[PDB]
Amino acid sequence: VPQELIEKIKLISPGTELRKALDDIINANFGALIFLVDDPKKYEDVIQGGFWLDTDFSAEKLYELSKMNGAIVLSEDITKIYYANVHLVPDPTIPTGETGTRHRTAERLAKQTGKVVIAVSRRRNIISLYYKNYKYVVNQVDFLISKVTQAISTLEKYKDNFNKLLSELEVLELENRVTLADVVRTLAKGFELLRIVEEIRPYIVELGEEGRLARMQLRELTEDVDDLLVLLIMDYSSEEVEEETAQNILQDFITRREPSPISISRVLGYDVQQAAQLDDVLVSARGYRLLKTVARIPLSIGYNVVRMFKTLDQISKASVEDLKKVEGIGEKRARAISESISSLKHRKT
Amino acid sequence: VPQELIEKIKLISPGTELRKALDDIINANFGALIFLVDDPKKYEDVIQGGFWLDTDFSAEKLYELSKMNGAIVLSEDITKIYYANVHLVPDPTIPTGETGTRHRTAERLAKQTGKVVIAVSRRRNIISLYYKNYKYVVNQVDFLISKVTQAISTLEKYKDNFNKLLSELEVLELENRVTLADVVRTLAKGFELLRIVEEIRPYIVELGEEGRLARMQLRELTEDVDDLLVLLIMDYSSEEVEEETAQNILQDFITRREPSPISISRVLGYDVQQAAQLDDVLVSARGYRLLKTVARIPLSIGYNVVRMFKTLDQISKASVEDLKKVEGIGEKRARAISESISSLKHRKT
Amino acid sequence: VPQELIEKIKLISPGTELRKALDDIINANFGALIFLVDDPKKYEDVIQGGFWLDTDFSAEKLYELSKMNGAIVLSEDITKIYYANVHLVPDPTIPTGETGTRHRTAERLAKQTGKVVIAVSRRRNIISLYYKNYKYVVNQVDFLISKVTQAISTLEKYKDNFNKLLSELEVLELENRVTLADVVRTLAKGFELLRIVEEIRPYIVELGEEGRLARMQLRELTEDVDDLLVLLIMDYSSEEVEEETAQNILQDFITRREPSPISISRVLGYDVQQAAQLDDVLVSARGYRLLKTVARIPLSIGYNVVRMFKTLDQISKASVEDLKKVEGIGEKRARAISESISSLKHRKT
Amino acid sequence: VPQELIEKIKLISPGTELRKALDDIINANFGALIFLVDDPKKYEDVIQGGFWLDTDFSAEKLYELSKMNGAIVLSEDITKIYYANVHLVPDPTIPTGETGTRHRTAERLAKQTGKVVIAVSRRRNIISLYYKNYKYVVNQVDFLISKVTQAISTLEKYKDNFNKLLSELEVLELENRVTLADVVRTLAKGFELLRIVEEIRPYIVELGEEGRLARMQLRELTEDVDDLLVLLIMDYSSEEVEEETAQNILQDFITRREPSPISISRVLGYDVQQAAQLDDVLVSARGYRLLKTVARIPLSIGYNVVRMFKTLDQISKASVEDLKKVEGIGEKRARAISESISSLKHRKT
Repeated sequence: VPQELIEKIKLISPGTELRKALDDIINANFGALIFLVDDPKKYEDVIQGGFWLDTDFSAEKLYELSKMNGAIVLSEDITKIYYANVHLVPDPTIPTGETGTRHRTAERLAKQTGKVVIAVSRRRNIISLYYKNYKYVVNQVDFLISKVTQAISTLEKYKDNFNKLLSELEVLELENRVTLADVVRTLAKGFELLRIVEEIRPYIVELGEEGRLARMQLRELTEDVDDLLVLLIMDYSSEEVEEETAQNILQDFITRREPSPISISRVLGYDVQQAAQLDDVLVSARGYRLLKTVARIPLSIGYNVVRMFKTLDQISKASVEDLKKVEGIGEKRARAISESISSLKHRKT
Repeated sequence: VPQELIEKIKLISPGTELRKALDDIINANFGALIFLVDDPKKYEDVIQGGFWLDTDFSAEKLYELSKMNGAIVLSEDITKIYYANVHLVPDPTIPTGETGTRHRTAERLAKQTGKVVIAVSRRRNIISLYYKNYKYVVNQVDFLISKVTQAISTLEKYKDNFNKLLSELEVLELENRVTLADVVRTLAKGFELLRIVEEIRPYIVELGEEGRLARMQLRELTEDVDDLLVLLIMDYSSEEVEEETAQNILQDFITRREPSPISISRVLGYDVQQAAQLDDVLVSARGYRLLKTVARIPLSIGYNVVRMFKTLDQISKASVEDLKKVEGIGEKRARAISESISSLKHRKT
Repeated sequence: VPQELIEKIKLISPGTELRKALDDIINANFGALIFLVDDPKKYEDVIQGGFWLDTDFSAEKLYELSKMNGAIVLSEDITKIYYANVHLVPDPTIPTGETGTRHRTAERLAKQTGKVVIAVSRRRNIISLYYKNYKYVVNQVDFLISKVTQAISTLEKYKDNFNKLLSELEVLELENRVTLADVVRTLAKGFELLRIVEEIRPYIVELGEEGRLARMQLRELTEDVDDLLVLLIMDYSSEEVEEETAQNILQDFITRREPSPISISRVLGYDVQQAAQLDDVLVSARGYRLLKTVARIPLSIGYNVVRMFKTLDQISKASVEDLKKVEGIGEKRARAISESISSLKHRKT
Repeated sequence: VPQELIEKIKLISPGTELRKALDDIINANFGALIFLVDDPKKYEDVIQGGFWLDTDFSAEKLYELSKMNGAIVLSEDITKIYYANVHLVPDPTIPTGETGTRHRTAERLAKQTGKVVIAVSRRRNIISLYYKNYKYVVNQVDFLISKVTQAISTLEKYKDNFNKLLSELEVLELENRVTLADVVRTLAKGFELLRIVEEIRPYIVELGEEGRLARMQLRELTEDVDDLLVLLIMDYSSEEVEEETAQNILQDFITRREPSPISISRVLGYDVQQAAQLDDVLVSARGYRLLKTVARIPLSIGYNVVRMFKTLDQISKASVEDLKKVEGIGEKRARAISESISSLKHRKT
């Protein structure tokens, strides 16, 4: 979905005076056919009849005008009403797959001029936006709230399962009993969860000002999940991996690749092709997750800690003095590392 | 609900171009009477008047045609519009319990020809589908989302109670203090939960493409519940039971039998007839649940482990070497069994 | 709300053929005026004109008839349609506070005859039922689902807070550090929760068949809460209290009395009048809750256990042999008591 | 939003007979123009024509009258209907930004007289209230329930994250390993949560009687959160702070200031300007939170306890006799302090 078109969709998103007018028009079963231009003179050959207005835009004015037959011409910045009650005459030879004169005119006119045209028919409650060779149908808020509320409820269930997987993983991590199956299962659930977020994003955007609570909910449910998955990938990949690399593996499984167990464990660098194999592959966390998240050790410095001790298990055996040899670890960070791991072992295992 | 009819319901489920047309028609309070055939010539005696069209189907075309009186005839694959504005004349002597000419014609015509007929009346918002001697009323999405959203909320409450029962059961299992009441109570709640899933399934299907988020939610809430109940049955039945057997006992209590406490404990092989007796019956888990789920030991091999040690309590006493005598247990699986049980005992009991 | 009237409300609750007819009638903005009798002859002086039908009831027939002016007369069991299009002429001198002829007739006629009369006006979507001197307005399902869904969401929040209070209470109970404030706070939240249930009950009933999922949700959220509160009262009242007594104290605080902290602790037998005092009053559980709920000891027998040891703290000190002296405690129940308390102390404190 | 105007909004809030009338009027697409006065004679120059009624108010009467053209005049206490079908003639020179005669009259008339005027137009479903130079649009309940239900769902997600932050904080507090980042992160989430409450409050008020369940939900979700945040501020501010002071810092971050991490930690008295610094600042709780909340020690007395021991860590080392030296601590409060801390250390760390 081009960014060019997304800028146009903003024009009619909940919160704008234009959208407010269009909601009133839909509510009254008036139709609408609206043409957005910056220089009316340049387009005087596709504009016939009607009334020259040249007056400041308002929602109420647009509403009143739409009671009349034909079309309305506004400035692109939606600050002026230029014409009302006009006949729009785009080139009839331009292909269109729309139905009815109103929507066939709209799509032809947008194709012909490279401008936005908005059509509302009298009996439906959708707003059809046309820009160049684009068509975007904009939905009512109540339809969008419904899908988004469902998506959020779905995200809650994925997130709860993710937390359960993770808390079990933690236990296994601290006891050094993790298998590849355990990692992959946890990553998959994380990947799927953020996929759902990506898929609902267009709905969220369409909601405009009415999507504010929805965005807050997404943010709260997904807050640290991306960082968490990146750290897991750095901790459990077959060979050592830089952060931005792990970030890309996340990007890949969120958007382009399917998060099947074999696919994940393969891209983590393991050579398995049967799902049952994962249970037999023993893995040991590098320790990045615990270092950044719990001991609050910056990644740049955690590299050196992993450089020296290789795995979490060995880090958990190091004394404060042992840790202090690392490039970046003073007594502050050394006790942070030492005490936070041991605290965790005590309470969790 | 025959699979034959379910295939027909798909034709008008959310997501299809046909359903899209019918939603528009309902929205406009046009009526509709639609007859699905593959060879119009064969049915020319029940088709009178109207217009021969023989043109490609589209939703917009169907919508336009439905503005006219009478009926429309489409191909069974919904790829052609054959006739519009026709008079349908099924045998008047065919019994029908429908009301009004439109729906009496629809049901007679479907009975007579063995084909699908769809009726929409002008003032109601339901789609009535008729196939042979079948009638299926298809609901609007908003009605279906409402029931399904409620069903899901109900499932959440059952699932939370199930998790509480289970976590208590776990504690009892690990301390070897389980009574039959504890098992039965946990199975019952599990059985009821999956019953609710079975009952809402027809709603989910009716939702078609609009049921996608709903299916994801069901999947997340019920993910491992069936396996879990099967393992419980294998662990607590009076005498040893094969997996597929336990699977059938699950099937029975989900569909045909009522999950009353006495009924469950009876079919598990216990001879009680008063609910108060269950508290006095001491049981000891075989260990299948812990072996498959936590130690990741495949069922086929767990059989041998249960063969040798009989109960979880005895398995928890076995040393690695002890376990290693089993057909299938190498040092890997032996430490898996040993360490995962002891880890659990430590953290939970 | 008299049970007499509740039986009448059932006649028009979701799920009945009559309610189905009335929904169609409301949906079509026909009005309705319906008179329920068992012997039409006896009431021939209030019935004028119209058509004598004397035919079997169906929803579709009622719907069709309601297209005509005037009133319809059905049998009380809603199995016969007796009259349509009649003029109802109750005594004009009978007081009524209704508006419009339709509803003034309905209430006068019900008062005069002691029968049910149903009025639906054309522009509103409510069903007004009149029985004797009673009027009950029946709501649409969508209005009721909305309030009930909210009530349930509210119950979830009360229940979560109740579980938190209880789990803290447990800890305090097991360490013998409970204060009156802790008990009262927990009872209050429990009392309020079940009040909400009582208040939403009329909505649930009005929903009829459409209230099925709602009832399941209530049941899951409140399952053991009443028993739990009764046991708390038996454990913490100033002097010993029989079960049915504690049951009544529950009944009182659910229905007639306000669950303020002073009020609760006063009726539990404590002489405080300032809320700040509760923090200074030390209490020790009798042990009924733990005995019935965790050790599965029947109340009748728990009495003897409390008879002998007085408090949970002392019960937790008793050896198996010690416990075995009680009337009803064999080695089975003695280890149940002993082991379940100690297990709990280990895991929780 | 002036309290003066809020009193007027109450007049038309769900639950009032007036609001009930207006809902019926909106439902029937009648319009309404209603003028609230206490002495009709004083305003006889803006009231022309119509019918002098001088009769008791009821919703049904208002509904009936509104079927006529023009305006209705009620007493300010909404106990009398004075006029119906009148022509309202406010000074035409009074500025107004409203559209259509009905709403331009309403706003001019309210400005001119200092009284309330209510306008309902025929095609929209909003109630416009005008008081002096104020305009307040009152929404339908279904619109308000939607936003409020969303707000509550959002609050649930904030509250869960708050509980997670807090439980981690607790662990850190008890082990004396807290950093400023940990405090600030927890305060921020708390501040944001209560902001959401403040923002939804106007919606809650607009709901009137229909906001009852919504208020209960807010109360349950936010019950002790303010006290909790105040105690955190007293425990972690750079230098000692009185309760009412901490209360104001809460007030500030809820209403006027943005709860950014640097902003919070700055006003707590720490001199940081880079967010990454917070991880390196070690802090030790004074102990107010644990003293008031868990040991049930009144703040007034906790002051003396903090006076003597300075920090929670030192309080946790004190023996009963040690504690008893404090002004206000007898053996009761001394064991309360001692035992509740040690209990917590055992179970949590």
